[PDB]
Order: sequence, then structure tokens, then C-alpha cells
Amino acid sequence: DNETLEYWVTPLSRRQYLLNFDEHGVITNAVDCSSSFLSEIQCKTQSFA
Amino acid sequence: INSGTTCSNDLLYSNTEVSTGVCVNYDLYGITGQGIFKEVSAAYYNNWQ
Ligand SMILES: *[C@@H]1O[C@H](CO)[C@@H](O)[C@H](O)[C@H]1NC(C)=O
Ligand SMILES: *[C@@H]1O[C@H](CO)[C@@H](O)[C@H](O)[C@H]1NC(C)=O
Repeated sequence: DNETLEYWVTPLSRRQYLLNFDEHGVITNAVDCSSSFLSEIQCKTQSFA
Repeated sequence: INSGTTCSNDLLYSNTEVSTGVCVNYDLYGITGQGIFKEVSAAYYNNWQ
């Protein structure tokens, strides 16, 4: 039937994110504050734009 | 501390009504403060929030 198994694993660590909570209370966006330079600006102004 | 269900039954009072509109001291399940309640129709509480 052309089916596949899949299990993706990545490690965890303690780190700081900026989470966006929408009108209903659902996390809709996130940014890892130390992954790039744009994420530095985004976590600094606390804005996704 | 001051949130949860492992309460100390040493000091005891009875459960009162959530009286809306007047400035009151509240002890809501461990949370303490002063304020004014307003009854609202919310749809963002899941079975864990
Ligand atoms: C599975 O993939 C092959 C690829 O050549 C195709 O020919 C075949 O029809 C596919 N079968 C099903 C059940 O999807
Ligand atoms: C102010 O007083 C009125 C009448 O005494 C009462 O109905 C109202 O709830 C009070 N409001 C506050 C905020 O205490």
C-alpha cells in the first residue's frame, strides 16, 4: 500500500522562547530567542513583526 | 504556595458566594487579594485550565 513508518527525535534543553497567544488561547507562533539575529530583534522588542 | 488543592484545614471558614460588583477581599482556592468581580461568558477554559 506505499505506507511508511516515521519517528523523528530531537534533543531538548532549557531555553527562552517568545510565544504568541491568539484570541482563543492557542499558541499560534513561537520564536527561539537565540537562533538568529532576527529572533534577537523579535525577542528584544517582544513583537513578531 | 498559594495555589492548588493541598490545603491546610487548620483555620476554617465556610464557602461563600462569588458576589459581583463590590470591592471585596477574596481567597479563591489559595489565591488572595482585593478586587471587584464581574460575571462573564467565557469559552477559553479547557479541562485543565
Ligand atoms: C504503490 O506505488 C507504486 C509505485 O510505482 C505504484 O505503482 C502502485 O500503484 C502503488 N500502490 C498503491 C496501492 O498505492
Ligand atoms: C457603590 O455603592 C452602590 C450603592 O451603595 C452599590 O450598589 C455598588 O455596588 C457600589 N460599588 C462599588 C464599586 O463599591
